[PDB]
Amino acid sequence: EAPNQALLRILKETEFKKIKVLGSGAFGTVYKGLWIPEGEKVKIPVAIKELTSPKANKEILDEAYVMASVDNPHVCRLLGICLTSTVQLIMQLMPFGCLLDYVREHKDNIGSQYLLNWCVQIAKGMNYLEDRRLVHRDLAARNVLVKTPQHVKITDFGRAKLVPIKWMALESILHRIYTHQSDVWSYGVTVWELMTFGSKPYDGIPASEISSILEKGERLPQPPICTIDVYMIMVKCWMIDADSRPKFRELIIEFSKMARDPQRYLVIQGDERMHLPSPTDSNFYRAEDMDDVVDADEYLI
Ligand SMILES: */C=C\C(=O)Nc1cccc(Nc2nc(Nc3cnn(CC)c3)nc3ccc(Cl)cc23)c1
Repeated sequence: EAPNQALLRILKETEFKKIKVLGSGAFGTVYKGLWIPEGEKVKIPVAIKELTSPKANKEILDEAYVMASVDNPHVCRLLGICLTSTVQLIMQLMPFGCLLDYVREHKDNIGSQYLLNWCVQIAKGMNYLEDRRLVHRDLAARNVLVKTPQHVKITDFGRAKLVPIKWMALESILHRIYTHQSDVWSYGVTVWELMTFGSKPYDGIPASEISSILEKGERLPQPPICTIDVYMIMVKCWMIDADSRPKFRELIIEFSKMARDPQRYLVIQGDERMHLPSPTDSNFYRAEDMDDVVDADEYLI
């Protein structure tokens, strides 16, 4: 294979400042904060994921390795780690949080243009991961984050290589096999998640019954807003024969074609008269000294 020449950047604890907590969990915690490279005259918005027990520091470093190895517009890119008593991952702050919560809170303002554009953007992200011979193994709406409403990025790699049952292929649930095509399956579930505005797939059914249900030939329903054209693509992702499933490059193509005429393929009431925040808005840039702020996407080496 060719050699992984990614640079891992070690940052000083004084070079950035946490500002608030965004969430707490098993790992530890995630802070909204600000990274000022010393002597650079830039302030960069970041998220800071911090942890201590050795056999779990190995896991955080592993995620960091993965995330330093990727560079694509639709993959959240890591900026550096900071070595203190607890390891801390510094990555580009994604201001609107996870897409799953985003569609839940904003159902009434999400148009078909936004939906299909998301579907394209993720198909691109995953196609890039496939180029980089990477398998995600945990692709879901909870693991896509929202930079702007018009820009989402894949962001959890705590399971990537070279258990979330209701998102996984059949070969994966039964034989622990994972390939790019089982990632396609989870892409299909994800799409379902979006088109149902954050619904829970197989709500109620305990994850132990999932394997046998799928075995019989049952799948998720057709979201009300879906034409058959979109639902058919979801369904092709849920074939048993993994080679019968579409390849991410084709998913990109099909959702592109659909996102040219969005209202021919998703029927939403009040569509086209809907507004979400845009970088061409007022106050769109606040979350008090934004003098010299630069989005990470534009600070390079
Ligand atoms: C989808 C599930 C979810 O909400 N996860 C969650 C909650 C809180 C914090 C994070 N991590 C995270 N957050 C941001 N920015 C953010 C904006 N609004 N919120 C609260 C909804 C969080 N940006 C990130 C960039 C990269 C990484 Cl790896 C994580 C985050 C996730």
